[PDB]
Amino acid sequence: GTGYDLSNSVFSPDGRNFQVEYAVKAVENGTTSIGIKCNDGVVFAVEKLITSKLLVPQKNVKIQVVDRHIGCVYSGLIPDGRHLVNRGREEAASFKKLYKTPIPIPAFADRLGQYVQAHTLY
Amino acid sequence: TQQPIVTGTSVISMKYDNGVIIAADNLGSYGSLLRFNGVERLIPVGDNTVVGISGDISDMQHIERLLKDLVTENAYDNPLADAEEALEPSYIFEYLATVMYQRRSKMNPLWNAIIVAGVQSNGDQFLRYVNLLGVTYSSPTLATGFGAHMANPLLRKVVDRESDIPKTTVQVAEEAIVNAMRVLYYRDARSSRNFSLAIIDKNTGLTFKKNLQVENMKWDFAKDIKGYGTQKI
Repeated sequence: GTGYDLSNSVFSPDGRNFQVEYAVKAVENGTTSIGIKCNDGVVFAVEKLITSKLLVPQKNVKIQVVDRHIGCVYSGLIPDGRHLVNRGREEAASFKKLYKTPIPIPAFADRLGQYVQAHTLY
Repeated sequence: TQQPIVTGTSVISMKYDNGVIIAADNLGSYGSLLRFNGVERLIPVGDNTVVGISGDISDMQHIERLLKDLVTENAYDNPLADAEEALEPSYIFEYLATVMYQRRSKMNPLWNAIIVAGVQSNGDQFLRYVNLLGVTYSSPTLATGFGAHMANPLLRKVVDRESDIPKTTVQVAEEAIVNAMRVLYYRDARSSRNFSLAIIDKNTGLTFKKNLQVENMKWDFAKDIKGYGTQKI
């Protein structure tokens, strides 16, 4: 039948999760942002559409830091992005508090990964 | 409710015309055993604040972690973290004060005595004390534990009231404080000869001096003293 795309955790007959795919549409509709890995670091950059002359220049920052060594940038629904960084920050604080050392990027990535994957289970 | 185990003794400080000075020896005592000697009890926060801590060391290390987090957290989504929106000494203090009082109110205190020294963004000197009871106060000079009885009287001979602040130079002040550290080494049985000193000047910034030592002590007259009354040799 149909209706497989109305509820979030449902598998369509071809094994897909339509809500996750519709989410992607929201991402593609967003501003473009990138990242470049260099020989000893990484660079992040993003496009900030100037809706009007009324936007105070340089003020509405989009890139966010996590702990003191991680940068995050995203495209799509900005509020969802912040929500994810907030979790990332708690995720990083928790890790440092227990292990003393600031959280490794691979570890941090999976923290974000498991959290997002979790939002496709219900 | 707990009981301190590894402890740090006195923390002395005072303010002068352009800033504030604060010092503390490098000892972590374990009862009467002078167990640890490389303990830094002066915690700098940014470059306008130094937090001196006495009392239970395990709790001090915990206050340390709290302070590092404050700095991290303040940076988040703050494009002015190193400018107009950086941590002021008064912010650091009010935070700690808040925690100390909440902890005593839950009958589980952070067994310490803290002195927050620093310079506010508008140049003002900041010197305030907070302890395990959550009690707080300010004075031109402030000392914890033993230094409250022996350091304060000396330091107060330099800056007796507010009006003496502008008349006190960094030299005079650092001298008073260095002498006080010697006196404490003379009469405090839980003190070390090594210590750290820090200056927070509205012009020269934060100067943190490590590995100082009490010097120029008087012990020679000890040879002339024998017996405890009638003994002659």
